[PDB]
Amino acid sequence: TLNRKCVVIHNGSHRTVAGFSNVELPQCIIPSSYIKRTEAEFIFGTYNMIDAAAEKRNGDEVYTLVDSQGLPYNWDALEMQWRYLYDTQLKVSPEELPLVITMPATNGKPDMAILERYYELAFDKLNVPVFQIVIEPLAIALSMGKSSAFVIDIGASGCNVTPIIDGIVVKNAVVRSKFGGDFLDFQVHERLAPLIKEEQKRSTDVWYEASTWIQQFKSTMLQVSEKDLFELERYYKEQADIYAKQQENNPLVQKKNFLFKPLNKTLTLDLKECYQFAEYLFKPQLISDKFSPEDGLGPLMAKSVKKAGASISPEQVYSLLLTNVIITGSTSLIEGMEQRIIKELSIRFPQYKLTTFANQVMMDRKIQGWLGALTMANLPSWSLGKWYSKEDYETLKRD
Amino acid sequence: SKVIVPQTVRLAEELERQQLEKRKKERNLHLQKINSIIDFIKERQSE
Amino acid sequence: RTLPDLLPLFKTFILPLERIVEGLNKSSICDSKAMDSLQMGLNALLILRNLAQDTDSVQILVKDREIKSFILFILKKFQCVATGDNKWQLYEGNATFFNELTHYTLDLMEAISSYIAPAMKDDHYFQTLVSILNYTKDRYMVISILRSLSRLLVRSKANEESAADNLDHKTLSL
Repeated sequence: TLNRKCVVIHNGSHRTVAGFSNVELPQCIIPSSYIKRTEAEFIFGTYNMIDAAAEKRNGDEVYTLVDSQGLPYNWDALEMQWRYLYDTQLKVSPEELPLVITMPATNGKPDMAILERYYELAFDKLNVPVFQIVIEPLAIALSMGKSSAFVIDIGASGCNVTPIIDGIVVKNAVVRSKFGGDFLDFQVHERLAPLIKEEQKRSTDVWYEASTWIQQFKSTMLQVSEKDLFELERYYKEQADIYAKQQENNPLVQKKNFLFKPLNKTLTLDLKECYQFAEYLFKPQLISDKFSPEDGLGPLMAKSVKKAGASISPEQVYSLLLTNVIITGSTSLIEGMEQRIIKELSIRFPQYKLTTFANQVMMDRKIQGWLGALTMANLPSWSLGKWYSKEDYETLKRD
Repeated sequence: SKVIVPQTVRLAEELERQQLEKRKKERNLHLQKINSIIDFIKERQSE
Repeated sequence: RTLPDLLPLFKTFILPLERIVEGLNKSSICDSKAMDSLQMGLNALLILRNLAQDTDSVQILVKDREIKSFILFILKKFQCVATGDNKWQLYEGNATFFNELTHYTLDLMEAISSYIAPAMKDDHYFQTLVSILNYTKDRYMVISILRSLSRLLVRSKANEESAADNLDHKTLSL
């Protein structure tokens, strides 16, 4: 292998992952947001922010670095974050080592403008020697031994569906849902509000709650039902009637208990109410009358495959993609999720056999994007990736 | 009786006229390259 | 191909033909054993040509230095006859034999002309063929030589020095 050690940085819209290419896990996972506390001042890091957030001090406000595109939109802040990472976590001059960072799949447009802002940050400001940009869905797929794959990423910003054929990304078939993890935080909060008393500028408390009890609730209460929930209900009812009538147990009546710490208070949901939260990802027409069933994850996956079949047979691409389905993302770890994504895919494409792949290790999908970039950085040849040097920048600067 | 148009002669004529190398190197070269990256990923995971 | 070790026998019958043809510039077929050896050589040569009319057989023939050297020897003798050199002058009492010989050789050349496609600058085949082309009055021979020359220029560059520089304005004008 090569005589080098890279810094690997992944700026997700929710989490930021950083570490060196020479070890199996990242040195740090910190929030892709910061507190601006006021003479201004910028707080980064999971415990630093949760401490400051709990202080409940006026003028403290949480801002974000990554928009819903998965792309950085506040570049002055991003530099401060990178400085923070290099200074306090990796503890190395940014000038020494090659850098590997990620971008999300796009349709192609915002690409050049981004690349430029990265030149300015990597070169003008940090003095990085050289960097590679890997495309998240692509790296994750490669890290998994796959050159062609339908990559279904369910993160905080929403679902990102990306067909990848023979190492190439099909941009026009790239699809980004708007409903994911962060959406789930909103719904858990709005729904539980009356039991916990509670029912931008108030960003600090929203954030702190999202990062504390709401995060635990998601990891322990929510489940995704295997089949359209409204149907599951009608069925379970229809069956329940017969057990009852017959003599003279509906699974949705099981209760689940969550200790809510801030008030030392038990919150009990029935299994249906637990299934209900993720149902919105699949049938978002159930919150507002302003969402079409087509904004739901099932129709969306289908849409993106069909748009893959338009290249540039279809019942071949369909077959390729569907035998290499990759399910990934923090939110994809919610119990029942893989199976519903599968059921939802299988019924839009009955003629085909689906085979899906997913990291089964809890940690590794939360940071599978970073894991992907890592396996790119450990590729044995410099010729395997585009590596931008200070040169490239100079030459772009000409007219 | 002589065979006026042999198979290999016609094939070579058609090939030369169509040519008048880079494509073969690019296709085969890219396959060799993608394969190396793939064999190597099957190695990192096992490590 | 299906019958290997068939070509060695024909070569054993064909190389003494090379010696005889070298000795063909004077009356030298006085005996009946000489005539028998000559006729066996001619028959083996015709058999080789008839087989070379096929792909596998000509592929096996090309990978043989002896046959190519014999073809070149006969072509250089024909060139010596054509340019009217004083070194080797065919004795007309033997002309008949030589005639048949030449024809078979050219046919062979034609076939193998496809497998020596890029001919370099100082190629003896090309020079022999252009001399014979400028000399002969046969028509079968002219057409065969034209095919052989057009097949020896398949993959050749214009800027790179190739066999096409052995085509003086006399041959092109012809």
